[PDB]
Amino acid sequence: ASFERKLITRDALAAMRASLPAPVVFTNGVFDILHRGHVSYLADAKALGACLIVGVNSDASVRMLGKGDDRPINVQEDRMALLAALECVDWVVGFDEKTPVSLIEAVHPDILVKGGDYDMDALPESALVRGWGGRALAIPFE
Amino acid sequence: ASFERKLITRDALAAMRASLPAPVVFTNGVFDILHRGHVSYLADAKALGACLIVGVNSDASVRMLGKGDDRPINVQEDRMALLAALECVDWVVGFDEKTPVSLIEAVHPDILVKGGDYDMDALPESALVRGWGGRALAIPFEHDRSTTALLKKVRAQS
Repeated sequence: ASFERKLITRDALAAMRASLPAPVVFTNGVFDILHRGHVSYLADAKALGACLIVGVNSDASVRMLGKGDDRPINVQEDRMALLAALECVDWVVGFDEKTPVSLIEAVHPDILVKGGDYDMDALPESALVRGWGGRALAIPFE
Repeated sequence: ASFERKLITRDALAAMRASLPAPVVFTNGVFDILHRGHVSYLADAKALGACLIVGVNSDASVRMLGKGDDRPINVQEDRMALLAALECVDWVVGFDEKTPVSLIEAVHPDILVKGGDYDMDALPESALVRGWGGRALAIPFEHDRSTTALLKKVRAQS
């Protein structure tokens, strides 16, 4: 239950933001079932910065998505708890919206990362983060 | 990549054993698909000691087992990598024998722990560990419902 110290609310993370070590790294995902690509990439993202925050889609927000699985088999608290058990993760935050844009606006990462092959230029959040001079990049699973 | 520092062979861990923080806690399992019960259990096992070592059954070892189905969804190195990524885990070793008895012989853990209500007196490794002044005990482990498990396996396959 000690890794649970990482589960935090958007408001609490927002208050704490100014005291986080730079550079702050952010990523988001469903993380329904953890596999080796997830953790390999979660570890590399941590290596890019001093602090790693993971945003986790709420059950619903997960339901507003056509590409990935429709109903995650694990409830948002369980998906978040697994992430928190990870050595490389510092903070795990849930968000309800369909996209992580307002969460990212609130968190204000210096570095935004995505796992997989994803055009970062096609992402709203890339523009958001680069908009204030941050970096956005994709890190491959394998 | 940093977390892979924890994946080690029996011989190297055995040679390193004397300098590990005591008490050394050992547990073993297949750990096919991690769930919250697993990580809750591993944290509790870690809290019993100063150092946690996880024995991971080899794919061949699983074949050899009558537990659940006859095979695993993830190969041994992926199952070991997942565990090594956990904050509470210090060392992950894979064994190929039917049971972890020999590995436990080589590792010499001070505390053997098992999740669930399991008669520890019926395990050879319990007597072995108690034989050199160590401890063996069961601590509650939360299993996921069979349905969720079957849904999980399917998902993995997909």
